[PDB]
Amino acid sequence: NPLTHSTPKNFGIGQAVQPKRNLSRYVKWPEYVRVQRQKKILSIRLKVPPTIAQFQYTLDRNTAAETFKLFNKYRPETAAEKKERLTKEAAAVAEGKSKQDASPKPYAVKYGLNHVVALIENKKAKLVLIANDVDPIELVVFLPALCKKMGVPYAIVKGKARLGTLVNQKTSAVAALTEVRAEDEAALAKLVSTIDANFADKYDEVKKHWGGGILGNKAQAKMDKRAKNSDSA
Amino acid sequence: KALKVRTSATFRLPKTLKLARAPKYASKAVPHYNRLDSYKVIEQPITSETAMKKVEDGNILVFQVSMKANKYQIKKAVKELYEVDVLKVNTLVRPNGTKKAYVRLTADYDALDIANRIGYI
Amino acid sequence: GRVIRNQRKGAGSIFTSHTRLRQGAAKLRTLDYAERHGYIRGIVKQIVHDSGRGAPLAKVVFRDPYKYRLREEIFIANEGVHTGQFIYAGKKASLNVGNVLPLGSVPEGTIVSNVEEKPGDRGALARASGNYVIIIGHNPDENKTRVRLPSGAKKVISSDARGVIGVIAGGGRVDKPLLKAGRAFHKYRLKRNSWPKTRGVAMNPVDHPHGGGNHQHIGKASTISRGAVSGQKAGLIAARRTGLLRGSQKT
Amino acid sequence: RPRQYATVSKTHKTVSRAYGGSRCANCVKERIIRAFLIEEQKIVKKVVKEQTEAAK
Amino acid sequence: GAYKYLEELQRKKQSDVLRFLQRVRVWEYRQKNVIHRAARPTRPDKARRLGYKAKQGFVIYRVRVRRG
RNA sequence: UGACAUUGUGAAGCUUUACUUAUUCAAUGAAGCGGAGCUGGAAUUCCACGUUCUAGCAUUCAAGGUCCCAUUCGGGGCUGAUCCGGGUU
RNA sequence: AUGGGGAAGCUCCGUUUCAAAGGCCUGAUGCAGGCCACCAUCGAAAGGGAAUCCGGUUAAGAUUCCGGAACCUGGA
Repeated sequence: NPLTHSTPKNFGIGQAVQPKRNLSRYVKWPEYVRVQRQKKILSIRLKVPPTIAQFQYTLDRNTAAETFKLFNKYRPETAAEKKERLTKEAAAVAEGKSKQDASPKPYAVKYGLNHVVALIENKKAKLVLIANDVDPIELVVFLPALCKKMGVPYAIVKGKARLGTLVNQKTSAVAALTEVRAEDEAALAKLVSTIDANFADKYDEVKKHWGGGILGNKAQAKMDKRAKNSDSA
Repeated sequence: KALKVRTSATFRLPKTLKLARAPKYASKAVPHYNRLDSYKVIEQPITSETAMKKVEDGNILVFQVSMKANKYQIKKAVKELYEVDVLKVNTLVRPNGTKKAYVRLTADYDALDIANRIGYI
Repeated sequence: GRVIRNQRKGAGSIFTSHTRLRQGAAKLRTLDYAERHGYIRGIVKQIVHDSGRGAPLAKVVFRDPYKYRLREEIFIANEGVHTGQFIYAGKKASLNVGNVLPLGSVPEGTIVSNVEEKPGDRGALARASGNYVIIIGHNPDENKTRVRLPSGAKKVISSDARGVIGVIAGGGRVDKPLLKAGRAFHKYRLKRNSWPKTRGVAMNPVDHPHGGGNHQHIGKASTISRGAVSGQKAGLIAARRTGLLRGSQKT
Repeated sequence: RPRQYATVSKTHKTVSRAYGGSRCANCVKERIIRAFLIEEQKIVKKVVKEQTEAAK
Repeated sequence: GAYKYLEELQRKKQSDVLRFLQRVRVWEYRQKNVIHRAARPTRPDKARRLGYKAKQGFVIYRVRVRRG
């Protein structure tokens, strides 16, 4: 106390050297990072047509949790469990002399774009979930309209990583349930009448609605300031 | 959760882990034997009249040396082939294209002695 | 016909400038935050001669706002700038000779020099010896100012473009007649090899449009069109009028 | 010559004073005088500004 | 499968959705290098038609050349 | 020089004006942009929001303040240096 | 050259720029850890440049060898 002094440094324009502040906003990010951010910016600035803007609508943090909880019980067999099933079947074919009905009928979420599309077309799909962030969005742009025309409930779900962890993969565009058990029939029934409520019911009104046109902050502030002082003119 | 604080606007490549090679096979089957051992560096002496004068008076041996050898190699090679310490080595390139090395031994060895020990008087 | 001299001068080779002895590029400070909001103070360490340039350069030491270093900037000296003088560059600097101010922060009739053509670069207009720009007027509505250039031309530029107060110094340099050809030789020895010039009318007809003939005469009109291709632009290019003025022709 | 300064003792390359082998004695005196005088002027200007601030 | 849908939809180059997708992807391709590794084909259906198979050892590069 | 393509989005009446994302120009080691908020002055509005006799000095994640663990002889957070948007301008 | 960008192409522009471009001090390949942001390289036997002189010596060597006497650099 008697020796240590308070010397508040003057950090003005011409005073002492400016301290090391946070320059995270001005970082010259790499080319790939700049391409990422400017692609998102451009894609949200340009007027996204309705058939793409309808993917901005996803399940809420509750319906998504409920749906993934339902599908977790129907995650397909892993490699080790299929191998164990093959040991059981190898025992059964030699001993019991039977192949079908030697194991209980499988009940798992169907996945794969080329499989779920055929299921939807044949109307065997009880419920379908679509990843909202596939890189060639053309893979699933037609899926909601196909679902609506085939009379099958679809949900533009959040994240293909969740679908991948569902189907024991890294990524999976679409995950479909086609044969659910009587125990979970009530759960699926409650899932629908809500999923189609926020997705399928509103399809005919999201088909007429474009999106995008969300200016940046520095232009939105300018537009607000121009709307003011001119509304009262 | 907030993003990392950055005190410099210049983004730099992070220093990742660098591995060391563990090849599945050796680069070559067998390591090469010593390419410039003593018997390759010290080729033969020179016994011209001037070289004889140098060995008799200056306590200097004169050796023909391969062009790929340097003063350290010549010193070590002489020390190995003929057990005498050398005081200095002076190398030149003869106009016929071969190294000529004047190896001056220490004061306590006789060039005229070890020359006739080698075989040339 | 052969590629004429003026045609040959664009490819470089021997027609590049002789930039060995130049002290450096004469430029102002970068439009930093400090300079564009308030002002920063530098000290005129030394005024030096720049080879191939009539106006003396001034070297001003500026403290670095974001680092210890001493950013030494090679200004163009203004008549009045001296060693040991403090140069205040920025928007909040007071209006004295040698200070750099944005053109929106100076009153009308002000004499400036080394004027920025557009806010952000480092000086474009009125940098030759004895030359200056007059602040004709302002326009805060569009953030512009109108100025009068050395060539008598009126220009409008963003009010945040900077410009040093005063005149470029070294004025009247062209008053003294170079007596000897050697004076011009040494003048252009540091300038781009543009001397001595052989008259095209003395050239052979292959080497120049004016060449040839049993008398040294041009032969056709020397007022060459603006749209004439390269190699025909020898003489008076896009000449609206010719001959001696014989009139007031403004001041 | 520039390299020979490496081979000689520190005594031959400096003068026993602040800015020993870099600035002249008179320049050192002038900059000491400047430092003291205009630091005191800074203090005086701060005092004047502080007393004028209350003149509201 | 979805490939019939993809190969029929891609034939509508002038549709609004494809126009928007093209206007975004052309900007990306201009931003990236003249020749650069493309991780996955933009048109997987067309890649399959031309001979691509999403397995190891099949490489897709993206290239831009000057028109005219 | 004209048309077609990149080339998109709006208004007001062939015309004018408007928008940033395409594209174009320039600079910096992408350092302080935009919006908001304090603080005083003028007067809800606007303004500034640490530096001008002098050829000195200005660096150690900053001293102070405050809160933790260890206090070790040390380490750490906040403030000092207002908040929000990551559009470098 | 590289990053880049042109060019059918041999190659061209470009030399720090539309780049995620590294080596220095350590105490021990992280590192205690820190440091720095400069920018491949080539380019002079007359430019800059670490330090050697005398006497003697050969058929022909020499500020190089011999005798003597010094200095510089690097490192223990």
